[PDB]
Amino acid sequence: AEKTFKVVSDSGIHARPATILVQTASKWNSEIQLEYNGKTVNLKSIMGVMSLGIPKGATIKITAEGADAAEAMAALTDTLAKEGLAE
Amino acid sequence: AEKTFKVVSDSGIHARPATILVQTASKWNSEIQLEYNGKTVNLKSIMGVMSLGIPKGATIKITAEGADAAEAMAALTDTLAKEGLAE
Repeated sequence: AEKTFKVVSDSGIHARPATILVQTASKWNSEIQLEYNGKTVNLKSIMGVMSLGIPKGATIKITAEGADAAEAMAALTDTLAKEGLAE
Repeated sequence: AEKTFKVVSDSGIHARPATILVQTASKWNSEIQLEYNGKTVNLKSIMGVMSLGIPKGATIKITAEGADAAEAMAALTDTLAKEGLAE
């Protein structure tokens, strides 16, 4: 059995609701998997669920405040581009 | 300082690249935050980053295989709708 869901929560799914989901899955003996962001995890393992990461197409906002803020932003920009992650 | 990035990696950003990012941030004394999915975390804390969760608009695919698979899918469907998470 396989079913596709669209996430509708403004908050998305964080640790608290992901914990409730994970514990619903754990009530059952079948193998339950959740597939997202190119990864398939065990729905009974919250460490699995919390390891899906940030998806392609995400907009993220980084802020740096402090004495080496310019050096910080430049390093972080360079890492995101070097590693082919974000731009 | 604030900058917005779009994530371009097919894989998105998982634990391995998020670990490299997190360690780039840690090299610096400024306060570095990452804002995503309605949450602002410390970019120096990988537990923070791995706690951003699944975003609004995500398509997730759940599979259940086993002796109580029908009971499993129905429980999981009911939880996702009850909690106003996914449909």
